[PDB]
Amino acid sequence: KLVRLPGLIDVHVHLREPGGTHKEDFASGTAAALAGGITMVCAMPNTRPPIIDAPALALAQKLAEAGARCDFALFLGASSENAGTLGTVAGSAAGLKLYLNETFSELRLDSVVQWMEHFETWPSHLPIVAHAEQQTVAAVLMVAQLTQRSVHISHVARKEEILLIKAAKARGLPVTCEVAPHHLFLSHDDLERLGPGKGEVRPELGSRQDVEALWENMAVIDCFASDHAPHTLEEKCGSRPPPGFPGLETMLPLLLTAVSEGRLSLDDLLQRLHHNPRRIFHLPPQEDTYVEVDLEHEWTIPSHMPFSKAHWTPFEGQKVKGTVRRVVLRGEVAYIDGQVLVPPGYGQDVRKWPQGAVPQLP
Amino acid sequence: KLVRLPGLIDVHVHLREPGGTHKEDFASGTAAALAGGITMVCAMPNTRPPIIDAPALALAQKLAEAGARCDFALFLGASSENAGTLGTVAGSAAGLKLYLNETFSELRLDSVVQWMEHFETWPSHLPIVAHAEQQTVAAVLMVAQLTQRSVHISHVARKEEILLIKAAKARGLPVTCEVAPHHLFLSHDDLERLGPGKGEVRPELGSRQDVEALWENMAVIDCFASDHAPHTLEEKCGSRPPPGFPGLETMLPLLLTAVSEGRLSLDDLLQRLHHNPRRIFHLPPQEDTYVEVDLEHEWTIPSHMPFSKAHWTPFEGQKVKGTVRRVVLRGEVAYIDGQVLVPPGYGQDVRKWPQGAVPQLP
Ligand SMILES: [Zn+2]
Ligand SMILES: [Zn+2]
Ligand SMILES: [Zn+2]
Ligand SMILES: [Zn+2]
Ligand SMILES: [Zn+2]
Ligand SMILES: [Zn+2]
Repeated sequence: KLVRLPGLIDVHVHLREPGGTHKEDFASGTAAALAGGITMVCAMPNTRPPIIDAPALALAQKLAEAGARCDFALFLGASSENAGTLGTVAGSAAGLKLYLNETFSELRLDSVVQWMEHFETWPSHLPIVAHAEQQTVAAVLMVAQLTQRSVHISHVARKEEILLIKAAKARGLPVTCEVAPHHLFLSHDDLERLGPGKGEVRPELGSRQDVEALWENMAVIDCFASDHAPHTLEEKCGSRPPPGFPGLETMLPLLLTAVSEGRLSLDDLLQRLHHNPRRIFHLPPQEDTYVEVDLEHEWTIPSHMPFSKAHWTPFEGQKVKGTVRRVVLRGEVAYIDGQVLVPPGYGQDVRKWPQGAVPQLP
Repeated sequence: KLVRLPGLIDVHVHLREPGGTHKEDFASGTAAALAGGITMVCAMPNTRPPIIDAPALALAQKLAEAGARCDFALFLGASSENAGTLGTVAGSAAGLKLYLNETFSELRLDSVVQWMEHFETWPSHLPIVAHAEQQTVAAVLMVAQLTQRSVHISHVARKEEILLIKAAKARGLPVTCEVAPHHLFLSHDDLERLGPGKGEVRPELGSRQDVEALWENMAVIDCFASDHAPHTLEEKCGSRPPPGFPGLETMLPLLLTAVSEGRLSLDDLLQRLHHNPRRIFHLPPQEDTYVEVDLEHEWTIPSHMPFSKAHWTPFEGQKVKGTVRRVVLRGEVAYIDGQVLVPPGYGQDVRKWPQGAVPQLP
């Protein structure tokens, strides 16, 4: 007996095209998404070149329209030079992303005043997402309050962070957040196995106490999202390993395992991978779209999943219960039992759908 | 013709007793204060042992009562273990100090949740001061808002910081701040002369643009305070130089020079070294207390000032106009032309004066 789920949404993926296509591209990353039961993804802007101006966005849109196998929206990225310049293209993006901790030169903001400038100039009705760790979460919350608008905090990883967000919500502040599977299912205890290279991720893996705090505060978590951040094994195992884990193909099986163990309900899962992503990012429904999963199938995660070009996984050896059997996307079979059956280019930019525009006052 | 000023107050000094008395002690540091026209000081808690519990405060109070030549109040310091434990002694302190960036093990807070715990437990009517740089200013402002109370930000040093505080004040938030003389009168341009050891200070010296921003935003600055942070030349010039500059003896002459040049008025100076310190920290008046200064005397700052045991100064070679001629403290001549004339122990704990208790609801 299969369970039918709606089309799941991952609001935080790095698909590496343009500029890092040995790590992943739109075609491989969206194949990974479909195999993980994900029918819509929001792609981050830290590509090469990064998506920080209209021409880069235009290029990315065409690459995605030509390569994506599932539907998508593309983020713009905040830079030290582009505040006040994105107004005409802002509505065509998933939202604006601010990289407030480590990142490359082009996306680095050197002052909180630059954060404020973005919050002041980006259209008030459109999403803003921050990569913000530890005290940076409090700092960007302050900027959001000074500018009287909302903010979404990516990949909350620590007890410190989830409790701060909990306190902000208790004061009625408009903040939402997401948690990634590696911060629910891996911890410091796994660093021995992973090693210092493969184990490199930002936010870093937390303590057992951090992991337990995220589970205990599930009510505070609005979304799950993978932070799919593919890098090859050569890169992860080399002299200056980049941070990040691939995660599209493993996210749903890990979470289904947790549902089977009664750690959260099926509804808790669907709020966090479907309804809340829709409502926070104003993402449209997908007609005739659904995912069929088998909740009884027990398997062990292998050394690499079939589709991501990362060709490794930090969850290797974990036992899971739950697997994606079939995905239907807009009336076409997109995935069955290990085979992707829609071509590159089948996917569409949801921000171009009439129902995918974010409502605003005239 | 001498100008009579009221007794000036420095709300931010490190007097190093107990535990660092080769760098300074109460007797030498308060001699330096008097020579700088300062009749009341608030001493920071990062001594050895640090002032983080009632017994350490009791010791510090007696050392100060025995050694101080001017009047004083003593800060308590926040630790990872003392939130909720300081209620009985809190009112006897200048306030509570939080070290939110670099500091030693005992005063290190590892989580914003610990900041929140202090803001929640420290009596709401008593001062809280934070060492907070760059985004940490925004973060502690957020904590202050979540807990619905005020905060005072020490030594603002950057354009980024003063503009953030300016924005917070424009939203009506209860925040005050201070600036130290080295951030008004020194910059990156001086690092060549000072070298990497002597030049070490936290917050670090700013760019010319940082300095210009602080002057342009003088209206946002509530207090001046020295952050007198004495270390010996051997320490500053050695392999792991501690951050900090001595500043009690040079602060007023530097600022009087600026008054003479019309960079700020005498009133602007007295608001920031007398009236605002009084009102932010609820410090009592000092009867029959005043400072006589000569505004016409031109001199060059030497390689060390007479009183601080630091025995060096980063302002060496700067030309100033303005000098302290006489100080009278509670009806006794305390300083004349280079000679301190009150003994160690003349100074008193102002929090023990009836007028020095902070008013509170019953
Ligand atoms: Zn991130
Ligand atoms: Zn990311
Ligand atoms: Zn539903
Ligand atoms: Zn400080
Ligand atoms: Zn200090
Ligand atoms: Zn006055």
